Amino acid sequence: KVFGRCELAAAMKRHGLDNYRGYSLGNWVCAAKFESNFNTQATNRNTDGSTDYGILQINSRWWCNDGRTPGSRNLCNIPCSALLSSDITASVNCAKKIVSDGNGMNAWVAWRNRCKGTDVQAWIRGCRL
Ligand SMILES: CC(=O)N[C@@H]1[C@@H](O)[C@H](O[C@@H]2O[C@H](CO)[C@@H](O)[C@H](O)[C@H]2NC(C)=O)[C@@H](CO)O[C@H]1O
Repeated sequence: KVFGRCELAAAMKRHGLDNYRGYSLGNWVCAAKFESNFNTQATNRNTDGSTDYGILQINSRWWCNDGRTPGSRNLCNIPCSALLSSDITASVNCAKKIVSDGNGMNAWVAWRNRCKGTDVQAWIRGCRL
């Protein structure tokens, strides 16, 4: 799918990410443009061999079951193909769980560099919320 700026991320507040679990709603929208550039089907493999899945860019090494990751935990317990589709209705349980780990975005790579220390209200600015 192809989402516009104000139309891909108005659903995070619908999923309870608004100020969810120590991270405020404003710190969220910026990174998604930095992981898959507002596109749900952009997936990539990694030189760790663990293939990533979705605009979330999650890999089967630690987080899910793609059948090609042995010694993989899949503590998330769902098909990695379970998030690339148009509907993402449940897709947020692991984004949420991936934070209770006590690390937060410590797993997210781009935000820590591209969105960390940035002007975030600018990313969520002008839209209605
Ligand atoms: C923009 C983009 O797709 N970035 C990729 C990152 O998502 C990804 O980062 C992390 O890789 C680590 C393993 O090498 C894991 O901690 C983790 O699964 C993954 N991001 C998470 C889950 O937060 C790397 C590695 O595939 O590729 C970047 O390009």
